[PDB]
Amino acid sequence: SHMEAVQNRIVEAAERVPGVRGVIHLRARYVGQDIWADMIIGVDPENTVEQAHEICEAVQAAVCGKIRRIESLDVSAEARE
Amino acid sequence: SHMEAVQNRIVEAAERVPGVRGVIHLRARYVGQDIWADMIIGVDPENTVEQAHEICEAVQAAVCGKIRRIESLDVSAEARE
Repeated sequence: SHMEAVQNRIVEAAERVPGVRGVIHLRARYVGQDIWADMIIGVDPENTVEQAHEICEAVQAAVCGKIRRIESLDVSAEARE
Repeated sequence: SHMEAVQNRIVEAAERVPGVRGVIHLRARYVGQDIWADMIIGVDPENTVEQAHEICEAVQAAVCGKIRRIESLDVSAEARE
């Protein structure tokens, strides 16, 4: 439920970035006191690949900016809805 | 620095509420795993007392909404600038 709290913050942070259509997948693990995480976000299927890349970079900045204990975050995208 | 992280989140959360002119004072302590906190915010001296009360209630909701481990938060206001 400690990890629940952190994963909740990650999802909420990702969801507040323009162009995110949900968090499809989030795997977060402690490496010592640090979090390493891999994330898949949904995006508009009609976004370009370049736009999807930009959204991913924005999520990475947003999430890392808000959740200081994260020391690695890999964000990919999939078409949603 | 664990407590540093939580106090940083409290200040940032308070500062993002309309009408907050800085956090003047923040005393936060662990009661078990929970945080109990007392906060003074700055507000516009020309706000009414009722407006200051509203800002305080907004800060309380914002901070408690964002920082789940807080189980008590008392917010007062003082004139700033």
